[PDB]
Amino acid sequence: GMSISSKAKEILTQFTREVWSEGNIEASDKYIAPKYTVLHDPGDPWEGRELDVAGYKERVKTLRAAFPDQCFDIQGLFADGDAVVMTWLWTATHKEDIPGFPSTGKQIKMSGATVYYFDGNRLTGHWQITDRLGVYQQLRQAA
Repeated sequence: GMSISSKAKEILTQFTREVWSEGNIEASDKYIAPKYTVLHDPGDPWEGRELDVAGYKERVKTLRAAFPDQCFDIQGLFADGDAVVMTWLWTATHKEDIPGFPSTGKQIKMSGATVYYFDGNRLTGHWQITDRLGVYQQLRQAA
């Protein structure tokens, strides 16, 4: 593939904003490559899978539905070669019922790091770690 363009960081920033923070699922069409691989993403149902844009959008829909007002707050962008690593904080209201923890309305906070791989301006996959234990713990204190 092509590796990054000069605008990789700006692209991730907009993509994260539009798709992930604002839930503009269809904006994925502007950012996702024809093949997108969830290279690593602990507990992600799509981990290890190669998705097409449609499949990618379905995953966004599932993840967004869990915390519909979720917002990613990019902390750092670290570009190297065909990748840009994004570190981020995340906030969402616990307002949807999830397994064992019904909607409490409290703020859930998480942080994560995501290596995004590029083919030009398009994302080909991610390698991600998030503070799921932190969320798990916060949900325990909520209920």
